[PDB]
Amino acid sequence: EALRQARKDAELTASADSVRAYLKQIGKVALLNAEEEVELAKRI
Amino acid sequence: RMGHIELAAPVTHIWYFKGVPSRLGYLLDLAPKDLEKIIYFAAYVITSVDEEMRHNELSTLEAEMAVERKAVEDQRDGELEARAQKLEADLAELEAEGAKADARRKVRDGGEREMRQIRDRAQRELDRLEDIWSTFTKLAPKQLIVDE
Amino acid sequence: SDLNDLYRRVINRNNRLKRLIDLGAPEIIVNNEKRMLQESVDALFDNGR
Amino acid sequence: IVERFGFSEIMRSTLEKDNTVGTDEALLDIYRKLRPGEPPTKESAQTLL
Repeated sequence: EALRQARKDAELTASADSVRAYLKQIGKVALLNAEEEVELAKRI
Repeated sequence: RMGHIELAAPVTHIWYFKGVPSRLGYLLDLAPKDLEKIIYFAAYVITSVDEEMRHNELSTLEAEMAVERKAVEDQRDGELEARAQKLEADLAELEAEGAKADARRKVRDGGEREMRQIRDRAQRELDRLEDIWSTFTKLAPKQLIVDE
Repeated sequence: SDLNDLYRRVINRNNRLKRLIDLGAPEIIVNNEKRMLQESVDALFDNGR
Repeated sequence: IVERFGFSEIMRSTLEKDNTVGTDEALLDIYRKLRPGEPPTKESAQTLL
């Protein structure tokens, strides 16, 4: 509950440091596995 | 003799942004934090809004949002009915077989807590739709949007 | 001259932005490149501000 | 806390006006203040300090 509000408040922060901001934005998307890779490549 | 680099994308002169008072902010009436967020790609900003089409479609998209709210409420009540069925199964199991006096209430409270979480998810959906509708209804130029 | 370094950084990041836009890149990478270019021009005009 | 830092009125005043109830509440607040921008947890709240 309070932890949830804390996490949300955190997500709305700049962190100034541009490396820090990019390192934050790259973690949004999860990784994949082999079958996901092959289906994705087939789509491409 | 001087040269010049043709920037692939525009940039803002730092002297008119960071130098307090932020002259860009005073001109545009954007708070220095908001200007720093927009300029350094930390928050979007609205630059144009068709007030006419906003006004006229404030009923059609209202109808669409009513349809979507009805659909989310229908899945909500279906989840509640599934809870009711599972709770009937749980109470049948508890009071039909020989179990502890509290174990039956333990599982029943567990199920009602699962439904409390389901209703919390329903509130999450209600927020996700209604906050967005409210954001549109007051959408005007020079408004900052965090949480992309 | 200590200014050829800042100009070199600006030109590198501008050319890289041009190439990233030309190839077609996800908005994450191109926006990061744009932020870097803005920072490079800022550093060129005033370091440490 | 009142057993050790109890003799002074300043300490009792701090405990009363602190409003933080619980060890985990204090750890959560401390983590939220020390390293903001990352998702608060329990592991990175304790091992942090």
